[PDB]
Amino acid sequence: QIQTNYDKVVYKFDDMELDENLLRGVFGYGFEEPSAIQQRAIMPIIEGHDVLAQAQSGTGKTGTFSIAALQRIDTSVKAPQALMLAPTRELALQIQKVVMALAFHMDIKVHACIGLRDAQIVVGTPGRVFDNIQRRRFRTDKIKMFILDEADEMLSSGFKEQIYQIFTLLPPTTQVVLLSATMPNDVLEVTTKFMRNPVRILVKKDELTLEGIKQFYVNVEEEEYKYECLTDLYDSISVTQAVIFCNTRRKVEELTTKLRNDKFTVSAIYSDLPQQERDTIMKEFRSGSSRILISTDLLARGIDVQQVSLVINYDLPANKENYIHRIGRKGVAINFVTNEDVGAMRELEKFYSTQIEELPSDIATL
Amino acid sequence: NRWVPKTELLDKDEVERKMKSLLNKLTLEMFDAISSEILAIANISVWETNGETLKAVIEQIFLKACDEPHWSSMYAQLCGKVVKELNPDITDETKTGPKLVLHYLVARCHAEFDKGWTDKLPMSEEYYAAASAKRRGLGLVRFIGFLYRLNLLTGKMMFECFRRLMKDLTDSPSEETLESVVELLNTVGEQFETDSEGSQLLDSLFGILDNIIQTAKISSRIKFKLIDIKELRHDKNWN
Ligand SMILES: Nc1ncnc2c1ncn2[C@@H]1O[C@H](COP(=O)(O)O)[C@@H](O)[C@H]1O
Repeated sequence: QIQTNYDKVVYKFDDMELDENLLRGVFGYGFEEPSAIQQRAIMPIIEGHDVLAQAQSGTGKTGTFSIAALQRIDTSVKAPQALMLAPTRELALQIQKVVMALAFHMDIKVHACIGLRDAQIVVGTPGRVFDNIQRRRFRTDKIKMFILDEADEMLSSGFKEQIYQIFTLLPPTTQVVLLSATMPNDVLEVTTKFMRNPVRILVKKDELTLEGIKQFYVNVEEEEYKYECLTDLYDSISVTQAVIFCNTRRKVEELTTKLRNDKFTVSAIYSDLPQQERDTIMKEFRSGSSRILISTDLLARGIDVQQVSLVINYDLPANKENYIHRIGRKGVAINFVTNEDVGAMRELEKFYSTQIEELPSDIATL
Repeated sequence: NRWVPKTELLDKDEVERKMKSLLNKLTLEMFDAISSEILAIANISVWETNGETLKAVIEQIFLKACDEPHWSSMYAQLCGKVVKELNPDITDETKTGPKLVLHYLVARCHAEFDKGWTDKLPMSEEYYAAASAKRRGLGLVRFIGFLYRLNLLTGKMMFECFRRLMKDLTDSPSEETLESVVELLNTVGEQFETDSEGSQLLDSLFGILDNIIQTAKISSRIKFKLIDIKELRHDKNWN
C-alpha cells in the first residue's frame, strides 16, 4: 500500500488539452468522463513525470496510459516512441485493441510483440520484447515512454530479468509508468531503482453500500413455489434487464432452461466456466442481447452491477457475507424466502442493520 | 398491502399483465415467437366493436418503447409486425386491417406527444417525476423516428417532432435534447429530406445548430456530434 503525493484532479476530458483527433477517439469509443485514475494520472504522464499507480483492474488503467501515450506521440517520427508491457499476450492484445481504437483518427501505428521498426507504439510481453530488442528487430533509440502494466503479475510470472534488461536497453531518459494492483517488495524494488521521484497515485476500490437500493422480499413459503412467483413478477412489473442469483450451479442451469421454455432470453454464469467465457457472457448481456442474467455466488465478486434496475435473490445466500456483493452500490433487490429461509433472512436483517419490507402490491410504479 | 402471486377473452388487467410479460421478454433472439404472441392478443379485437384491446396493446407498446429507448427500434419492428399481420376481419366503429393499425399508431403519438414535457430541469421531490417526463418525451421522439423510418408514420408527425425540438434548440438547449436531435437526424435525416417543405425544415434546423456550435458553451463531445451531422448532410450528402 503506497501513499499519494500528487494533488491535481482533472474531471473532464475537455480539460486535458488533448489533441482533437485523440479526443474524438476517446469519445467515439465510449468514454465520456474520466474515471478516478484517469482524472488523476493522465495529466502527470503527459507532463513527463514517472507515475506509480496502485489500481485494481476495471478502474480505467489501460485508458489512462493509452491516452497519455497517444497525446505524447510525434506522428512525424516513424519509430517506436512508447513501449507498453503486459504479463500475457491476451492482455497485450487487449491493450492493443484499445490503443488502436482511441487512435482511429490519428496516424499512429501500433505493433504487438508476442515490421516493428516503424511502429510508433509497441505492445508486448517482457520476454518476446526483450528477445526482439536483442535481435535488433526494433529500434529503441526513439523510445520516450515505458509503461509496465500489472508489474506484480509480470514479476510473479518470471519476468524480472527481462524487465531489468529492458530498462537498461532504453534511452536513459525514458519516462516510466508503472501500474500494479499490489505493491509488494519485489515491485517496490523496480520502483526505487528505475523510477525518478514518481507521482504516486493510489486508487482504492469504493466500498459497497445498501443505501442506494430498495430491498424487498416475497414469502414463497415453499421451494416448489419459487418459479411460479418469478413468472408472476414478470406479469406485474416492467423490467429492462435483471440479474438472478442462485446458490448452486445446478439451480442456475435448471432455472436457466426453465425460463427459456417460457420464451425468456437468459444468460447463465457459474464458477467452472473459463474467465474468458464469463467475460463474454457479461459483455453480451450488458449490451442487450439477453434480458436476464442468472449467476451463482462464488462470482458475485467479479461481477459488475451496472445500471441493472432489478436484482432477484432466487436463493438466499448461504453465506451472510455475499448479500452485499449481490446487491450493493439505486435500484431494486427482491429476495425469495421460504418458511425455512425466515431465520436466515433475520440474519441478513441484523448483519447489515438494514430493512427489507415485504413486496407491496404497488410496485409497477416504484 | 402486500403483493400476491396466484376462443379466449381478456379483461383490461389480464391484457396489461400478459403484455407486461410479453414486452419484458422481447429480445432479438425471441422476437418472432414473442411478436407472434403479442399479435394474438391484438387480434382479440375481432370479437369487439370499438377495437378497445388493440388500442390497449398499441398504447402499451408506446409506454414500453418510451421507457426503454435502447430497444425503441425493436419495438418499432413489433408495430410493423402488427400492422402487417393484423387480422383484416377486424373493425372499429370509430379502416380495417393494416390501415386501421396505422391510424392507431398516429393517434397514439399525438396523444403521447400532446402531454408534452420541459427541456430545462430544476434528487428532489417532484423532481424525479419531471426527469422522467423529459426522459420519456425524448424516448418518444426517438420512437417516432423508428416508426417513421419503417413508413409506419407520415411526415406530418415528423414535422411536429422536429418542430418541438427546434423550439428547445433556440431556448438554451440541454445536452440530452441535442443528443436526441443528432440521433434523430442520423436515423431519419436522409429520408426526411424529401417529404411534404422537408429539406427546407432541415435548412432552418441546421442553422440553429450552426449557431449553437458557434456560440453556445457545450461539451466537446456534443460539439463533435453537431459538426459531424452538419458535414454528413451538407458535404457528404448522407453518403
Ligand atoms: N472513461 C471511461 N468511461 C467509461 N468506462 C471506462 C472508462 N475507462 C475505462 N472504462 C472501462 O473500464 C473497463 C476496464 O478498464 P481497465 O481498468 O483499463 O482494465 C473497460 O471495460 C472499459 O470499458
